[PDB]
Amino acid sequence: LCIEKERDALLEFKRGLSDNFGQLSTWGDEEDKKECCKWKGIECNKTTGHVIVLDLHNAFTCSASACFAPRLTGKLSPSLLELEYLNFLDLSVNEFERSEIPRFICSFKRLEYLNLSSSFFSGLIPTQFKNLTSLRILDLGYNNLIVKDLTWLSHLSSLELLSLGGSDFQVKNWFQEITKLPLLKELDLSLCGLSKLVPSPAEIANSSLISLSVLHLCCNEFSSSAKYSWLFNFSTSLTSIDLSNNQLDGQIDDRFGNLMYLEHLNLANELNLKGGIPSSFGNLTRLRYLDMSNTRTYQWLPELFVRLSGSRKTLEVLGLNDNSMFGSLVDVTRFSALKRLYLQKNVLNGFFMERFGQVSSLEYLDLSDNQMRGPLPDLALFPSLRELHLGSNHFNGRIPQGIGKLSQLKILDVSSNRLEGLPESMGQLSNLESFDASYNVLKGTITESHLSNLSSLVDLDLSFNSLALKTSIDWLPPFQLQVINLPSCNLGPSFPKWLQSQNNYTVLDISLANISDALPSWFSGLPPDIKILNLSNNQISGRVSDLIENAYDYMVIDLSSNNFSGPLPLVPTNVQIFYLHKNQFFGSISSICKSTTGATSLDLSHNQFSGELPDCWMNATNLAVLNLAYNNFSGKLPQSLGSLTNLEALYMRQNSFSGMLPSLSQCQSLQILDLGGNKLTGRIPAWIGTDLLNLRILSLRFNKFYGSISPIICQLQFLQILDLSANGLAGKIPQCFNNFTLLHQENGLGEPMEFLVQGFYGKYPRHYSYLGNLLVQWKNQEAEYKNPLTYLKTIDLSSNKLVGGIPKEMAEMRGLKSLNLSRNDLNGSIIKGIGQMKMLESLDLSRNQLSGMIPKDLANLTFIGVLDLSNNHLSGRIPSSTQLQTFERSSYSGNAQLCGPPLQEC
Amino acid sequence: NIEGDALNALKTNLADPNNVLQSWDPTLVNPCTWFHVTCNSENSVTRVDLGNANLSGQLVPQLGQLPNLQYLELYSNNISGRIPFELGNLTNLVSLDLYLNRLNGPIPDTLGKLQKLRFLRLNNNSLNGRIPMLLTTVISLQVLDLSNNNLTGPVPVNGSFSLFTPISFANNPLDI
Amino acid sequence: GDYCGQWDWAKSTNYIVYNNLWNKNAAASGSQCTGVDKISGSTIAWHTSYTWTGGAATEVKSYSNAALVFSKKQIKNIKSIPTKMKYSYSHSSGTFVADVSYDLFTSSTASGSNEYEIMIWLAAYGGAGPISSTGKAIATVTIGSNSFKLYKGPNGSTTVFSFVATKTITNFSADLQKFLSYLTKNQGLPSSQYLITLEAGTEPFVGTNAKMTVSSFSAAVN
Ligand SMILES: *[C@@H]1O[C@H](CO)[C@@H](O[C@@H]2O[C@H](CO)[C@@H](O[C@@H]3O[C@H](CO[C@H]4O[C@H](CO[C@H]5O[C@H](CO)[C@@H](O)[C@H](O)[C@@H]5O[C@H]5O[C@H](CO)[C@@H](O)[C@H](O)[C@@H]5O)[C@@H](O)[C@H](O[C@H]5O[C@H](CO)[C@@H](O)[C@H](O)[C@@H]5O)[C@@H]4O)[C@@H](O)[C@H](O[C@H]4O[C@H](CO)[C@@H](O)[C@H](O)[C@@H]4O)[C@@H]3O)[C@H](O)[C@H]2NC(C)=O)[C@H](O)[C@H]1NC(C)=O
Ligand SMILES: *[C@@H]1O[C@H](CO)[C@@H](O[C@@H]2O[C@H](CO)[C@@H](O[C@@H]3O[C@H](CO[C@H]4O[C@H](CO)[C@@H](O)[C@H](O)[C@@H]4O)[C@@H](O)[C@H](O[C@H]4O[C@H](CO)[C@@H](O)[C@H](O)[C@@H]4O)[C@@H]3O)[C@H](O)[C@H]2NC(C)=O)[C@H](O)[C@H]1NC(C)=O
Ligand SMILES: *[C@@H]1O[C@H](CO)[C@@H](O[C@@H]2O[C@H](CO)[C@@H](O[C@@H]3O[C@H](CO)[C@@H](O)[C@H](O)[C@@H]3O)[C@H](O)[C@H]2NC(C)=O)[C@H](O)[C@H]1NC(C)=O
Ligand SMILES: *[C@@H]1O[C@H](CO)[C@@H](O[C@@H]2O[C@H](CO)[C@@H](O[C@@H]3O[C@H](CO)[C@@H](O)[C@H](O)[C@@H]3O)[C@H](O)[C@H]2NC(C)=O)[C@H](O)[C@H]1NC(C)=O
Ligand SMILES: *[C@@H]1O[C@H](CO)[C@@H](O[C@@H]2O[C@H](CO)[C@@H](O[C@@H]3O[C@H](CO)[C@@H](O)[C@H](O)[C@@H]3O)[C@H](O)[C@H]2NC(C)=O)[C@H](O)[C@H]1NC(C)=O
Ligand SMILES: *[C@@H]1O[C@H](CO)[C@@H](O[C@@H]2O[C@H](CO)[C@@H](O[C@@H]3O[C@H](CO)[C@@H](O)[C@H](O)[C@@H]3O)[C@H](O)[C@H]2NC(C)=O)[C@H](O)[C@H]1NC(C)=O
Ligand SMILES: *[C@@H]1O[C@H](CO)[C@@H](O[C@@H]2O[C@H](CO)[C@@H](O[C@@H]3O[C@H](CO)[C@@H](O)[C@H](O)[C@@H]3O)[C@H](O)[C@H]2NC(C)=O)[C@H](O)[C@H]1NC(C)=O
Ligand SMILES: *[C@@H]1O[C@H](CO)[C@@H](O[C@@H]2O[C@H](CO)[C@@H](O)[C@H](O)[C@H]2NC(C)=O)[C@H](O)[C@H]1NC(C)=O
Ligand SMILES: *[C@@H]1O[C@H](CO)[C@@H](O[C@@H]2O[C@H](CO)[C@@H](O)[C@H](O)[C@H]2NC(C)=O)[C@H](O)[C@H]1NC(C)=O
Ligand SMILES: *[C@@H]1O[C@H](CO)[C@@H](O)[C@H](O)[C@H]1NC(C)=O
Ligand SMILES: *[C@@H]1O[C@H](CO)[C@@H](O)[C@H](O)[C@H]1NC(C)=O
Ligand SMILES: *[C@@H]1O[C@H](CO)[C@@H](O)[C@H](O)[C@H]1NC(C)=O
Ligand SMILES: *[C@@H]1O[C@H](CO)[C@@H](O)[C@H](O)[C@H]1NC(C)=O
Ligand SMILES: *[C@@H]1O[C@H](CO)[C@@H](O)[C@H](O)[C@H]1NC(C)=O
Ligand SMILES: *[C@@H]1O[C@H](CO)[C@@H](O)[C@H](O)[C@H]1NC(C)=O
Ligand SMILES: *[C@@H]1O[C@H](CO)[C@@H](O)[C@H](O)[C@H]1NC(C)=O
Ligand SMILES: *[C@@H]1O[C@H](CO)[C@@H](O)[C@H](O)[C@H]1NC(C)=O
Ligand SMILES: *[C@@H]1O[C@H](CO)[C@@H](O)[C@H](O)[C@H]1NC(C)=O
Ligand SMILES: *[C@@H]1O[C@H](CO)[C@@H](O)[C@H](O)[C@H]1NC(C)=O
Ligand SMILES: *[C@@H]1O[C@H](CO)[C@@H](O)[C@H](O)[C@H]1NC(C)=O
Ligand SMILES: *[C@@H]1O[C@H](CO)[C@@H](O)[C@H](O)[C@H]1NC(C)=O
Ligand SMILES: *[C@@H]1O[C@H](CO)[C@@H](O)[C@H](O)[C@H]1NC(C)=O
Repeated sequence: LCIEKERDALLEFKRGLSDNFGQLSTWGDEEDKKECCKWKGIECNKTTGHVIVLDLHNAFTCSASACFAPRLTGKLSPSLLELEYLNFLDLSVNEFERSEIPRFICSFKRLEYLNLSSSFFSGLIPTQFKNLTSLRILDLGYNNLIVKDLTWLSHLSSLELLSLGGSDFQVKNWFQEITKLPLLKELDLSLCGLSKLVPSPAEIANSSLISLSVLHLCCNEFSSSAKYSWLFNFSTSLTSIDLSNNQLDGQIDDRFGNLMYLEHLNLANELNLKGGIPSSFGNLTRLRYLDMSNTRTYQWLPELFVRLSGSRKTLEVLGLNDNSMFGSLVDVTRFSALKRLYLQKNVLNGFFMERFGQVSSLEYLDLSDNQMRGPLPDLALFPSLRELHLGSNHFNGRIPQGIGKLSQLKILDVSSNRLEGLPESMGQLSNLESFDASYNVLKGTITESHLSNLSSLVDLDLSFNSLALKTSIDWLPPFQLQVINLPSCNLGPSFPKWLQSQNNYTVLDISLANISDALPSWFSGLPPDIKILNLSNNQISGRVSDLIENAYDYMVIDLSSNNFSGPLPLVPTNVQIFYLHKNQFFGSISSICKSTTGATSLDLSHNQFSGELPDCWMNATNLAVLNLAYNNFSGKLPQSLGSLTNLEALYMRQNSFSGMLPSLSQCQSLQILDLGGNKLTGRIPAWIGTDLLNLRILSLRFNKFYGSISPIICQLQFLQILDLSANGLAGKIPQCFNNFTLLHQENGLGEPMEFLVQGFYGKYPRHYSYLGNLLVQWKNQEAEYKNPLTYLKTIDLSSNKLVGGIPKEMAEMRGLKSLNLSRNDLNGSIIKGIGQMKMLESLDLSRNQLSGMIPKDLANLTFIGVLDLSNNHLSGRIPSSTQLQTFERSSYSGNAQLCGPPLQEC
Repeated sequence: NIEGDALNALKTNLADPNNVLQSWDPTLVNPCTWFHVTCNSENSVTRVDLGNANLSGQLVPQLGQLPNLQYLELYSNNISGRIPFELGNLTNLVSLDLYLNRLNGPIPDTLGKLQKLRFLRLNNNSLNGRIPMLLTTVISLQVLDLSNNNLTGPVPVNGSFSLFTPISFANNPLDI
Repeated sequence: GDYCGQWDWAKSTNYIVYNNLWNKNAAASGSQCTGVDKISGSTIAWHTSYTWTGGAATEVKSYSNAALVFSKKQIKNIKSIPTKMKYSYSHSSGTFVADVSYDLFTSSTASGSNEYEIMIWLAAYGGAGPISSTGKAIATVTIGSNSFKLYKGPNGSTTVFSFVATKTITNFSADLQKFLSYLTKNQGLPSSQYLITLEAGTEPFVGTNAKMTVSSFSAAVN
């Protein structure tokens, strides 16, 4: 055993190769590693000591969106020739010096196996391979090889397995050379250019007879049955055929039926099969695997099942996903040996019934993304199911009581269905790991018996049902959940008690429950690797400054709409959503500065935070929305707010700020700037129009803003809400109001605001919609409009001492849906053209000093709902219209000269 | 939420080509911020203004579940149906103008229950029936117009109808 | 300047340069920092330095990229996507695995979950490979004097196509409409999909004192 020269040759071979991942670690010249046979990848004869097997091959281990293989880089040493009795050589996935296949391999003289497939060899196959007469298995597939002559294959007369896929195949007469191998049983010719290399019928006529069993003809642009017809000459002995990824546009050839002994058909990823299974099938009698995924069959499913009825006792896998197949799944149990049935993403609009009692051998069933209706079948007839996907269908009724007879289920996805209840025997599954039953109309209560024996549950998903979860006190859960998504579930009036034993969970979303209890003493420390916390829309009370502890993996904290009180909790260094609004927190927020944060959306509104705002906002430059509204902050706005380059929504209103306003110049992509109340003083900032160009909402109302509205504000081009009411302004209304696009469109809904939480689904981000409110003066009422960006289009400049006339350029503002220019010292006349404003539902020009008579065009409105022209020095007659005459005397009063049908008569 | 539910019931039954009903959503506590709906103090609906808005459909029986409503304007719309009897439950309606519209049926007698109505315009409609007798019992009705309609029977003149003109009742199959 | 956070970025006009350490916790004792150096019109220049060791040495640790903001347009309405990228790289010691890749993300709507992802691998070091259901290429495509092998794979509910170059391309200049049209005509990618995002950057697995410098990168959608 372990001849010294053989060991020396192996060591010299290792010397050239550069290993970085621990392979060939057993190989060495140390005394402890003297035995050759014990090395990894080396097998030796038992009588003598010569090496018989050398397999330094690897495998691809794959992750989210990348695979890695531990390749061996280096130079293939020619000392391997010293291993003169070697018969098994395998160097498959390694990438050595990407060069020619070494020629010395021609002189092993006993090789019965060679596998250089999936390496990075290039160039022509050496002509010396004619010395490999003893070779039975040859695999050179999937390299950058160029095969243009096959005159060496004639000598290799002992082959049973030849693979030359992935090559730049340019052999014109490959069929003639292949037929010379009398013992060939399979042939891999995938990814070659076999579309442009078809054998003429004379070549088939003049060829020796050989019997193949497996054909791997994929990735050849056949696109028709006239280019792969030759394989039907092997109809007597074929067992496996592979034809995936060929852009086949036509009916499946009827000669596929009458292929006796056929056991493996793969016709996935085609262009259009136009009908699917021909009637020629049902003669197969030996099928064991049929794949037709992503082929656009457009076939009736019961017809397909009847046409596969010749091989019910043998068929094992049936892949028919990503197609357009209709009908219903009726009597799947009649296929006895079936183990996989993938019917994903079809147009199946039918039922799922058994209507005959036999047991099924299915282990994986997939029916997601369909339109299936009716109740679920008796699941006790599928006792061996390991996975069950039934989402995005229209199933209804209670889940059958036989679901507890499975005992092998691992995934149960019944989300987005019209299901009605949950059975009691669900708790005896004992092997379930995931339970996704969300977005159904589920009713009842889940007691501990429903969860009594689920010892391996890791995911619980009962989101958005009418469900309740009442577990008795002194119950020890038999699981340790990792994700807990139970929104809109009645988790009891008091805080749930079964969370005491629950450690090691990554997300916890128990919002919209009915928890009206103080935060328990034991609930002090979250699991160290928690990701998403959402306790929103409850009535939980207590102190949460002792609950957030800067875990490295925080992404979402949502404690909004509760009864929490105390100081501001710590802001974790990697959190992105920090929502704390509609609570009772009080104190200063100076603790939002000491650490840099990745926060992108924080909401502190509707709280009692006081004190001056800290000058620390350069440590948080990833902000998208910032809500510090409805508090009692005070003092000047910090200059550091100008460092928020990513800012797009500033909600700072209903506070007690003061002073001038800082230079938010380099704050592009800012869409909303709301500063209602807040006692701000100074002239209107000249940089609003110069720099802010994407602004859509500008709310500076109930402040002290002296000066004039500079015409620069017209350069915004996207304003739909302008509100400067109660500000103590002056000057003339700008004549440049035409330039505001989106106020001329008759019916245009602006897109809502959307920010990005990155890293949600691993590599993929998530898009979040922030539908912020806006306090407006709508129809004589101060109201909080919910989503102003989508619908509202208002201009309000009332009670600001504006002097001059109404600009004539507002006539063509079709999309304006409100106008309030009241309580100003304006003079002139109502502009002729207001009647062109089709969708104006609120007009208010009262308490001005206007003149003239009411224009006739006002009769064309037909949508105006509130009007007020009181105390405005008009004259003449009110125009006659259905809407105008439906207004009270107060709407037209205060004019000493006006007379109309509403009031008196000429 | 009751008024919002009634307005939503009105919305679902009708079809909007120009999409002027998109802002009506049930989530809001009150329908006050809805477009074409006018508010008052304490958030009660007092005007429903829909003129040349191209709406097509039929009237809704639970439209009258709004107690504090005035000035119901739905003229010049493609609404095919029958005038509900529940409209009599309006105890504060002032103006009801439904003209240039296609509603079939009679004029309900319960409509005369309005003791504060002032405006009633049902013109260019196809209503099969006769003039209600009780409608003259309201003395606050200042103008009325039932013309170009399938009107038959007698023409009432006693009481509140003594101040009107035959022009209000013209182009009808039978007036006598 | 140079920033080190997990989710921080250096936004500029029409470009956003991320750090994107989305799988930082899968490595032991590593770090990474990116920085934008020069901006000139549509041209950008940035750099990324990192050092990752140990842990799950078979997983991507970060995707520090340079994404572009554009109007969300359907594939059939896209005329040309001219792109040029010149980069240089420098590693230090060994056990090096990384990748330089273009990502395109397309979905059914203009704002929704990704349903199709398109890799374009311009360089593969240390045995890093694209995701594949079978581990073998399904197409060979030559576009603009540059060979490519196409791989298909699943990632959750997303289908990932991958165009891997045959020779390392340190200087790339091409049109993404060629790849998109090939996918729509041959591989069955729907032509009504909305091209959500375009981005290009590095994708390390393991490295020591590693630095990649993009001397120029420009892109646009017409
Ligand atoms: C020369 O050397 C080379 C070395 O490079 C040799 O080549 C290697 O040969 C070995 C064989 O010894 C190969 O390993 C074998 O791989 C197969 C294939 O596995 C992959 O597919 C499985 C099925 O995938 C389908 O189904 C799943 C769902 O079930 C779906 O997700 C897939 O996308 C795919 O779906 C398609 O088909 C469906 C059904 O029709 C359709 O519905 C659908 O629409 C699609 O059309 C899959 O299960 C498997 O998953 C594994 O890998 C992933 C990723 O790494 C991982 O996440 C999983 O957890 C799994 O680990 C793969 O994706 C495989 O079936 C074989 O399994 C054998 O071994 C196991 C070991 O435990 C046994 O349990 C099995 O019973 C079985 O015996 C085996 O692993 C290898 O792939 C191959 N490599 C290369 C590069 O070629 C070559 O053979 C040598 N030469 C000679 C002459 O020998
Ligand atoms: C912390 O937890 C709270 C509560 O658990 C979360 O707040 C909820 O967030 C969800 C997800 O965004 C919201 O659900 C969505 O509501 C939208 C609005 O619903 C109204 O409008 C629609 C359309 O007019 C009506 O049909 C409906 O009856 C309501 O009147 C819906 O439009 C959304 O539907 C979309 O998604 C579903 C599910 O994917 C699809 O099936 C739909 O087809 C559609 O695409 C969705 O249902 C929910 O409203 C929020 N509740 C509250 C009280 O705010 C927080 O988001 C969470 N914190 C964080 C950070 O996420
Ligand atoms: C390990 O080495 C031994 C010895 O070289 C191998 O045993 C040999 O096996 C062959 C094949 O069976 C024998 O050849 C046959 O011998 C019989 C009897 O002499 C003869 O009638 C046949 O016609 C044929 O020639 C050979 O004799 C035998 N060696 C000895 C010494 O008996 C063994 O196969 C090797 N192991 C592996 C895995 O290769
Ligand atoms: C913005 O964020 C940075 C970093 O997150 C803050 O700087 C940090 O400030 C704290 C408090 O002063 C420093 O802690 C102290 O450091 C000294 C010197 O090392 C040490 O002797 C003390 O015992 C204490 O640990 C911390 O070192 C410092 N970090 C850095 C990187 O400078 C900064 O205060 C935040 N706010 C502003 C307005 O910049
Ligand atoms: C109506 O709104 C448009 C914006 O949509 C305004 O056009 C803008 O006018 C300013 C004038 O100062 C342009 O700024 C100039 O830019 C050039 C090139 O960057 C620079 O060399 C100049 O020194 C100046 O800064 C700005 O580019 C331009 N924007 C667009 C999109 O054309 C317009 O002024 C508004 N008012 C009208 C038309 O009365
Ligand atoms: C346009 O904006 C002005 C203010 O900028 C709005 O004026 C507001 O009008 C209402 C109704 O006339 C006033 O309510 C009043 O309340 C007093 C009691 O305080 C009551 O005695 C009066 O009879 C009346 O109900 C309100 O005070 C006033 N706001 C002020 C003076 O600041 C006007 O409603 C807006 N127009 C539209 C169409 O929304
Ligand atoms: C104006 O004239 C109309 C008819 O031209 C009056 O309507 C009629 O009013 C009388 C009551 O004075 C009604 O008589 C009652 O009829 C019911 C059955 O319907 C019966 O149970 C009562 O005992 C009583 O007899 C009559 O029905 C009604 N309609 C007709 C067609 O005659 C209307 O009241 C007059 N308005 C005035 C005078 O203010
Ligand atoms: C399935 O195979 C049978 C033979 O086993 C085919 O029947 C042949 O064709 C016709 C049938 O109309 C008859 O001449 C004989 O039954 C068979 N001919 C022979 C044996 O020479 C049958 O056609 C096949 N199924 C389909 C759909 O074609
Ligand atoms: C939870 O499941 C386990 C399965 O391991 C049950 O343990 C046995 O279950 C069988 C029937 O399923 C009984 O006949 C045995 O008596 C059980 N063993 C013991 C030691 O009790 C276990 O009973 C299940 N839980 C409950 C409450 O029945
Ligand atoms: C190939 O076989 C021939 C025939 O015996 C022999 O002469 C020649 O030397 C062999 N080639 C090698 C490289 O051994
Ligand atoms: C036809 O077959 C015979 C059989 O020996 C062979 O000699 C001849 O070369 C073949 N024809 C051609 C054109 O190769
Ligand atoms: C091969 O198939 C063709 C087409 O059916 C046929 O004409 C020819 O006779 C077949 N040859 C053999 C040897 O079976
Ligand atoms: C804790 O959770 C991790 C997943 O983060 C899992 O791998 C581990 O097995 C869990 N341990 C226990 C005891 O539940
Ligand atoms: C749960 O809370 C909702 C409102 O938050 C309430 O309508 C319902 O009656 C509550 N149910 C119980 C059982 O407390
Ligand atoms: C939580 O706050 C609301 C309003 O702020 C209040 O009505 C409610 O009583 C509070 N909860 C408790 C338990 O007091
Ligand atoms: C904010 O402080 C002022 C003055 O101390 C106080 O009047 C006001 O009530 C406080 N805000 C709240 C919400 O209590
Ligand atoms: C409007 O007021 C200004 C300010 O005094 C005045 O100059 C102007 O003449 C007035 N308009 C008219 C038409 O008199
Ligand atoms: C608008 O008003 C003018 C003037 O009264 C009138 O001539 C015109 O017909 C009106 N527009 C429509 C669409 O009726
Ligand atoms: C909507 O109404 C207008 C009248 O202003 C009319 O011209 C248009 O044809 C109507 N639209 C439809 C679809 O009937
Ligand atoms: C809709 O209303 C218009 C307005 O007069 C009318 O011309 C049209 O015929 C109506 N469409 C119908 C009744 O289908
Ligand atoms: C509303 O009108 C209907 C129709 O006549 C009537 O039955 C009902 O009693 C009315 N509602 C009330 C509260 O009177
Ligand atoms: C009613 O129809 C007639 C023609 O049938 C038309 O002349 C008249 O203008 C219409 N009424 C109104 C108010 O338009």
